[PDB]
Amino acid sequence: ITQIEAFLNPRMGVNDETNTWYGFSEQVTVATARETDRPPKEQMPYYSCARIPLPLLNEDMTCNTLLMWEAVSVKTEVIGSNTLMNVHDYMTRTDNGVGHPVVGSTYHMFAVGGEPLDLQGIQQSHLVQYPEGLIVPKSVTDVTAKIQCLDPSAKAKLDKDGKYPIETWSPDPSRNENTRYFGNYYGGLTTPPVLTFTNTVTTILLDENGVGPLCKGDGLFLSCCDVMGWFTAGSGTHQRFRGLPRYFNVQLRKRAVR
Amino acid sequence: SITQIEAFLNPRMGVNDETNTWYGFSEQVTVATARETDRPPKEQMPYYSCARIPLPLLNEDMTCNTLLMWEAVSVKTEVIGSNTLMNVHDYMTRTDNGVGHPVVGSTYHMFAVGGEPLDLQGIQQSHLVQYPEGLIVPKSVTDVTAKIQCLDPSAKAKLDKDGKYPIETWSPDPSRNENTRYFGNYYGGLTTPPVLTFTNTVTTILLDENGVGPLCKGDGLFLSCCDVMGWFTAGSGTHQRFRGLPRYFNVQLRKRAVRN
Amino acid sequence: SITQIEAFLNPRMGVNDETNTWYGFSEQVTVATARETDRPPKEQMPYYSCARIPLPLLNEDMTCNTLLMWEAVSVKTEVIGSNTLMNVHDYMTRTDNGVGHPVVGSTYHMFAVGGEPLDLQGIQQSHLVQYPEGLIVPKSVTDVTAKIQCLDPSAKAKLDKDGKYPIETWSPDPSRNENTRYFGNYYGGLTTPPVLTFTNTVTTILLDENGVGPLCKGDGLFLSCCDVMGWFTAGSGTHQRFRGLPRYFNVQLRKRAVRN
Amino acid sequence: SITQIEAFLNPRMGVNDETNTWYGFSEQVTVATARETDRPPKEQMPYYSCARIPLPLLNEDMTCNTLLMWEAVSVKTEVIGSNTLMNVHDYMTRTDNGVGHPVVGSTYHMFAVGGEPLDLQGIQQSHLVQYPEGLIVPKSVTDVTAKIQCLDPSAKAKLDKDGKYPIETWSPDPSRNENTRYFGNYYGGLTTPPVLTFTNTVTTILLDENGVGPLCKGDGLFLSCCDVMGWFTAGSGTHQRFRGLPRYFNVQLRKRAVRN
Amino acid sequence: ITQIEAFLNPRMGVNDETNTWYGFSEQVTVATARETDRPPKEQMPYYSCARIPLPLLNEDMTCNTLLMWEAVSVKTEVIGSNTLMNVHDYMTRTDNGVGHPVVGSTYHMFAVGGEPLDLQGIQQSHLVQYPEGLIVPKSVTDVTAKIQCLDPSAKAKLDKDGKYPIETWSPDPSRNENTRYFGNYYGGLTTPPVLTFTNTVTTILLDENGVGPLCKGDGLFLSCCDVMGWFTAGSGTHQRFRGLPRYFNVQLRKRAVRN
Ligand SMILES: CC(=O)N[C@H]1[C@H]([C@H](O)[C@H](O)CO)O[C@@](O[C@@H]2[C@@H](O)[C@H](O)O[C@H](CO)[C@@H]2O)(C(=O)O)C[C@@H]1O
Ligand SMILES: CC(=O)N[C@H]1[C@H]([C@H](O)[C@H](O)CO)O[C@@](O[C@@H]2[C@@H](O)[C@H](O)O[C@H](CO)[C@@H]2O)(C(=O)O)C[C@@H]1O
Ligand SMILES: CC(=O)N[C@H]1[C@H]([C@H](O)[C@H](O)CO)O[C@@](O[C@@H]2[C@@H](O)[C@H](O)O[C@H](CO)[C@@H]2O)(C(=O)O)C[C@@H]1O
Ligand SMILES: CC(=O)N[C@H]1[C@H]([C@H](O)[C@H](O)CO)O[C@@](O)(C(=O)O)C[C@@H]1O
Ligand SMILES: CC(=O)N[C@H]1[C@H]([C@H](O)[C@H](O)CO)O[C@@](O)(C(=O)O)C[C@@H]1O
Repeated sequence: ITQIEAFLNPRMGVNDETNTWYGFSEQVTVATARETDRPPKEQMPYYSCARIPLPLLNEDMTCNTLLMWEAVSVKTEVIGSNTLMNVHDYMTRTDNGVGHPVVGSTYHMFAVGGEPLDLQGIQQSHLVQYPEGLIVPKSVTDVTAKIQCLDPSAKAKLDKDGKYPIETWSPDPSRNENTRYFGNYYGGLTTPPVLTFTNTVTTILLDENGVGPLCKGDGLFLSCCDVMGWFTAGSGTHQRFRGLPRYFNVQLRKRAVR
Repeated sequence: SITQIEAFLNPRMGVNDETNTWYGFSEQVTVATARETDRPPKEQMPYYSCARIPLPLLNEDMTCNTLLMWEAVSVKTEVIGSNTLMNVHDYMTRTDNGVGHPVVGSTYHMFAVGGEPLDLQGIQQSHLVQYPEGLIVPKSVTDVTAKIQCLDPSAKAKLDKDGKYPIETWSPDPSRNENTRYFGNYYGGLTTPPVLTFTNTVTTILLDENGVGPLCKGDGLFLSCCDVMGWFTAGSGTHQRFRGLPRYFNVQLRKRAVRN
Repeated sequence: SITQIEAFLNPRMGVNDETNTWYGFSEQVTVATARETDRPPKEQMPYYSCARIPLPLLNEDMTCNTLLMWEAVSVKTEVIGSNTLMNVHDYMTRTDNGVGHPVVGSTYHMFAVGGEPLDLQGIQQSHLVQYPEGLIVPKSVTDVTAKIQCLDPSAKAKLDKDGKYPIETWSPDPSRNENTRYFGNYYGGLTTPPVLTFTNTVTTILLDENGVGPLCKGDGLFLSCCDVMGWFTAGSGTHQRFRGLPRYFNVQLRKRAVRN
Repeated sequence: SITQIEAFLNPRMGVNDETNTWYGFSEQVTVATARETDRPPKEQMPYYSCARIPLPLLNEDMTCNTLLMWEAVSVKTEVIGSNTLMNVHDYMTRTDNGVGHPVVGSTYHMFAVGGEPLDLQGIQQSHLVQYPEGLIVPKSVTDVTAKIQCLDPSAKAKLDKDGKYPIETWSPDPSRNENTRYFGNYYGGLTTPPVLTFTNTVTTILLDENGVGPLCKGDGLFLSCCDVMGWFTAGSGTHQRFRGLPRYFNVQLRKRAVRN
Repeated sequence: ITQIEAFLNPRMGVNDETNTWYGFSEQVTVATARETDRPPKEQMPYYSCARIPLPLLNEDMTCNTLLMWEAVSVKTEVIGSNTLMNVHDYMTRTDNGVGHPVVGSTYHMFAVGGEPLDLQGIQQSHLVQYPEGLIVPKSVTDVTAKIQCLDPSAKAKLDKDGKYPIETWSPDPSRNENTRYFGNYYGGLTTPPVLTFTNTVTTILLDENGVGPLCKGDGLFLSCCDVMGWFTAGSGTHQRFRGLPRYFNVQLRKRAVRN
């Protein structure tokens, strides 16, 4: 059993660790028309991803029998729920009451994979104009009204950290044979966030046949996104997405393959 | 041994045409000004999705007293695109400089895997609704009285047309569907937040009490679903639209011998 | 040998007449102006549904010291018609150009399968209510005092008439019902969203801790339920109506020898 | 092997007199105008319910170094009367011509089965409350200081009087209760909807980790509970009353040999 | 099979048992600017922690084989949910209605370990100016915008009661090999609190290899925080954190180890 640890930082829009709003989005702006809907880069949450390099197993990749790393299980943890207990920051308040803590829509997902997470493109609006330096369904097909449902042409891989927006991309259930993904979504404008944390819980990654993800290229592929909802600064009614970092501890073993 | 079949079924929220700019939503919902004048346009209601997937022919010769049928053993299913509701920059209602108000309200989730069409039982919130011609509704199969507000045993149909059987008039019939497995949940309210989980690690077993999965008559696999996520509100108004999401099915099939 | 019995029980929400245009609803709920003049009309309250299903006669002679009884071993039950609550185009209250306000409020779900009528315990929110002629209420079996607001052990009855025992005055008696299995849940509030799951894949075992299911006295299967989904609000005003839904039962029975 | 004991415990919501017209409720709750003049009348607070059920004498001679004790091995418990909260026609607050506002607010549920009185730990929201004469409160057993707002280890008592130990000053003591099993849940809020499940099909095992149930000292079985459902608001005003419900217990016991 | 039991009092800001607001914070003040955000120490909740001394097991610590106390299981309980059923105190009310009970954000965590709990620094705002005598990320590292996500340098041990604020410190999932920790968080301004209590539930502390926390220096390390939400006195709209005490009953055995 080989243990691999990693923390993936949230990519909430302010993805630069020198910027004072790191781990939040920039203030979210809202379209004045369907056809003029143009969100800046910094105002949308992204999938976080990392390829962790694994020890080289085959001193010759020509042999018809090889060793590949198998992900057998994962302990994962969203850290920092405790930060949202801060209600003395410069936040909206009612009379002399506490600062209004982060609330709204929540999006939790992690994936452990032997290759990049397969993504399927889908959108709330076909008419959105995404900025430059983002991978969105437009990058791979003709975005029509079909993208508001299932357009089987809208396929991609999560290979760039902080560049694939959650709002255009779902884990593709029709692929991801070599990846396990898990997520949940809870909507609403002001819904309270919920989180549980413990170091006592292991997720088994073996499939129906006892085969974990197999790490192509001696690469272990971690993906996630942990939106806690919106923060509101005491400066106004403008809101920012707030995300938290995710810990991964993956257990691997060597598996012989043809 | 095990044959994998997969399919995506797209939502039928009333804008059922993939050329239309509001595909995957209803048209703006209108409300009756009287019980007796209640006439929903067909583009303003959500429908059951359904697809008959053709399977490989198993029997060269149908004279044979022993034949093979495809047996649905398990299904991995997945409502895709909960992530799209994290879009709050679209042209939506907002409070001051706050984010766009996301999709909220009543949720209706249902899926079925069968070896024939899903059996439906007619039931309505109002017996006085006038449905457009071209929809299959309780009127289509029996005389509609007040009885339809409860259980009218004569109001039986089969889900045999995609995007034409409205959810508001049809429930899966639990007194039939011997050769289908169905699963659903409903959460009401006007502004209830939507909830969804997704994973590719979860298999639902379709074998009945006797270890028999759905058996695919005519070498067809019958998939059906509806996935209403609630109501969208465009920043043009207070008019609301149903929002649905597509559903993946990956059904595990094996060959089952049957006496002919 | 497993014999199957299936039945639908229609809700008794107050409009218990299948010819009435508000069947499956209550009449408009009125509210007392004083604790001492609290007089609810029969049509304004939800009732327990119940039905005795006749079973095949088993014993040609009842003198015999060994007899067969039908034993209920399991049940598949389903509340039908959650899909009807996805109708928001009816003549209903609305906010601006938004959808009709769907059914919301207090929910009460219960089902029972027994070999005799459900045992009831009388209990009331107010001892001063004056119930109308035609209903079976604690006053029918005992002297009603303030004790009826807690547990009055005199307030005993059997659920032997469909749509005449108001839910508001009768609980399933946990001190009796040796020969019945009952199940239920309650969720209060004025505007709480209703919740429902449905499937044809879930069986409830009726065998007690001794391996014995309900034994059908007089070759009768006793089915009981109530399925209050909340209150409907017509677009004519702020007046509200209870809304209930029908329940399906599929009971698996076997013959069980008994000593007499 | 098994002896069955059954009992109902009525709620002690502050109107603890079965001849009072508000039995099963509190009197109208009053609120302090200062921390230092906070004086709740006894009828305005809910209490623990308790009862000792006598059990057959097993030991004719108490000098014997081997004796039998009754061991509680399991319990079926039920909160009765959630159905009564479906009454929305009583003289209750209402919005326009809507139904009466049903019971909502904070819920506190607890039950305990023990071979002696339940051990209580004193703890308070305010150390400055002045409790009326005739109640057992932390003041009865120790010096009440600000320590009582957290854990004051000197604030120890035994639930030995029905309707006299206010729930707001007393927790089940997890440092004692070796010879008791207790279970509870709390759900706060001013207007939270109440939730209840009921069934006669569920048994809770009372055996500890070493397979030992409560052992009935003095051949008594000690039942305790509290079942606050929230607040009732009469149509007379905005004054509220605690509303509680009775709890049924059915305890299974066996004889166990012990060493004196 | 040895039994340890302890009550840990909450450290909600009024950490002083002589103070009339023991078990609550002082009234919470809110920053008027990101850069002047200075929380007085009495207005934040802290981790509670204690070290329970255990019997000495080894005469000679030089030996290559020794006995350590092993934590196999714990019964834990938050006490005092019943106190929140008091709606007659001097509290906000609507008309002649009951006092508004404690509502808002809840934070529950407990930990049982063979050494102090490992903490990872993380903040909602890198710009907060923490008062004197608290241990906060800046106490151990260079605080920058990195502290708003995961800064690997922000590492500490929960070694002082009522001095590590919950809003700066998460249990570190990358350490705590010799600790089990459990927690849950539920946000919102007015969310109803929820609590279950029973004496019938045991949590197993053995890891995947069947080993519990092993008590270094014959000390058992208990950590917790139990914030129930905010109280609002009838004097105004000013709020106080409200916390509750936590009971621990830890079962220990002797385990032989290779030194
Ligand atoms: C549950 C109850 O007591 N209902 C009353 C009802 C309501 O109080 C009222 O409709 C408000 O919702 O009042 C009823 O009519 C009454 C007459 O019988 C009486 O002569 O005059 C009363 C005037 O206060 C009152 O209108 C009704 O609507 O049916 C009687 C019913 O029992
Ligand atoms: C919990 C508490 O202290 N209750 C008080 C109560 C309330 O403060 C009041 O009803 C508002 O809800 O006040 C009581 O009556 C008091 C008199 O005894 C006193 O002489 O004058 C007071 C006026 O400032 C007040 O009316 C009451 O209603 O019973 C006493 C109770 O302890
Ligand atoms: C968390 C924080 O920054 N708290 C401030 C506090 C609050 O901003 C204020 O009470 C609103 O809730 O302000 C404190 O006092 C301040 C003075 O130090 C200053 O001279 O003037 C300030 C306003 O301009 C304010 O009065 C306080 O109330 O304790 C200080 C605290 O850090
Ligand atoms: C999603 C979207 O279309 N955003 C646009 C916003 C908003 O319309 C307004 O800020 C109202 O929130 O306007 C801009 O001028 C801006 O501030 O950058 C352009 C930006 O593209
Ligand atoms: C469900 C229903 O009856 N809708 C009817 C609507 C609504 O009453 C109004 O638009 C108010 O919402 O009125 C129409 O003229 C319309 O707009 O198409 C006819 C339609 O039959």
